[PDB]
Amino acid sequence: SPNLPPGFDFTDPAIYAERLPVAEFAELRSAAPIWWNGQDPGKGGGFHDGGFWAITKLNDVKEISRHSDVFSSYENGVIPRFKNDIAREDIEVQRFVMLNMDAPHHTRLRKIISRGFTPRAVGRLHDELQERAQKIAAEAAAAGSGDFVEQVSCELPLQAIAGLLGVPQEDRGKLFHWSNEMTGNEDPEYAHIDPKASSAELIGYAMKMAEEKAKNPADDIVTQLIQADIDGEKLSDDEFGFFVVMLAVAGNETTRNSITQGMMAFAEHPDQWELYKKVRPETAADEIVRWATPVTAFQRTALRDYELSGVQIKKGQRVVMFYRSANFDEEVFQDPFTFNILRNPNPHVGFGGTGAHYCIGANLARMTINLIFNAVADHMPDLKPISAPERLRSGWLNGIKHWQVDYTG
Ligand code: HEM
Ligand SMILES: NC(=O)c1cc2cc(-c3ccncc3)ccc2n1CCN1CCNCC1
Ligand SMILES: [Cl-]
Ligand SMILES: [Cl-]
Ligand SMILES: [Cl-]
Repeated sequence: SPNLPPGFDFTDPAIYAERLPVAEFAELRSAAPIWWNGQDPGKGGGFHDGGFWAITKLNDVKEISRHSDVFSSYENGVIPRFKNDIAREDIEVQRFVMLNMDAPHHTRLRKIISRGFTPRAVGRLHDELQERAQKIAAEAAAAGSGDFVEQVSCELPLQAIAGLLGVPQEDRGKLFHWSNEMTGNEDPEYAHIDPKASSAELIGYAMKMAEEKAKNPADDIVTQLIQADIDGEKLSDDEFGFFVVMLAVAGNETTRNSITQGMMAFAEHPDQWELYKKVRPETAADEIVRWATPVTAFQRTALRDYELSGVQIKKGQRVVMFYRSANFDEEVFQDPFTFNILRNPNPHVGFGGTGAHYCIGANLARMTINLIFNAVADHMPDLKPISAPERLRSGWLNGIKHWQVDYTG
């Protein structure tokens, strides 16, 4: 038995509203790397199966991720915590995004979606996102101080999605609003926000975009997705709507929280910040993602009995891959608790473990991170925090809602 308080639940949103449970994860890696996380009736975050297996070692996370034939994303979705009284149908509706599908449905969709994340398509966004990163930093600097999350972290990830999809500038304001309103629904600051209605408006806008491109096909990603190839595979209008919802959801808070927590790490380690401003190493992005681990945990469901590192996982049981624990696995990383922007190799699982569902936007995220921190170094090299950050109440997402900083220093 690990040295934990009785009834500790690693998906408890009340934990992450206050802290990352780093020491509790380290105790599991030390005394029980695969530990049954029991859950009382009605306190399962929408799941009523009694609990889950906490997966805390990077090797075990990687094994689950590559064995998608056994560990299903579709059965219960990949998000391990919602509001306790969520209806089952609201969990299953997530199966319309490819993140919560299994093969062969997932395989078909990913093949089509791959057209949109080719090195070409992502690389073609570099110039506009650099210009936007410089403009964001310059505006924050001119403001002198403010909420780093809103003034520096929030916009560039949304502009990457907008620039990727070819969204007209006049529409990006409401698009960003809908994308942000699907967020942090478990936090009291956003308790009055309806993520269902926001998704419907995203789907409506996306489907109209697909209808415009059906009559006006140009050379852009959206056309390539809604244009049938030789084998006739393509995104239907509604599937494109679900793809945009996925991007607006997947490519938003995660990159944002990487930027905020990366700057928090720089503030806590000024020697690393001084090093970054001089050298600007591209390895910084991956260490920032390891340190930030924006997705604390995703889950899978065992479709058959499976033995994982001497532990018998039974059919139907959930496994929760705690990336936050794996990214600080003492047996994998040299000095895991050291923030080292020059860390290489850096085999973190912040983008998930290698497998069918590995983050398709990983290189877009790295580019966004590298560009915004170059802009921060260019325009506010002496920025200093004003007060402590406010964390997001979530059982699986690692979010910073607000962080007051002084750009002038
Ligand atoms: C630092 C930023 C990001 C982090 C930490 C992150 C993390 C993740 C994780 C953990 C997964 C699941 C891996 C698995 O289940 O094995 C994933 C998948 C995915 N990500 Fe990201 N992500 C980030 C940025 C982005 C961006 C910028 C985009 C798109 C613009 C994106 C789009 C997706 C999609 C579509 C999937 C589903 C892939 C599939 O199911 O086949 N992500 N991401
Ligand atoms: N801020 C949220 O809550 C939320 C954030 C988020 C991020 C991803 C993701 C990130 C990176 N790579 C792949 C996926 C997936 C789901 C995410 N979500 C769930 C929100 N979603 C709202 C409506 N109800 C169901 C849950
Ligand atoms: Cl194996
Ligand atoms: Cl928001
Ligand atoms: Cl990996």
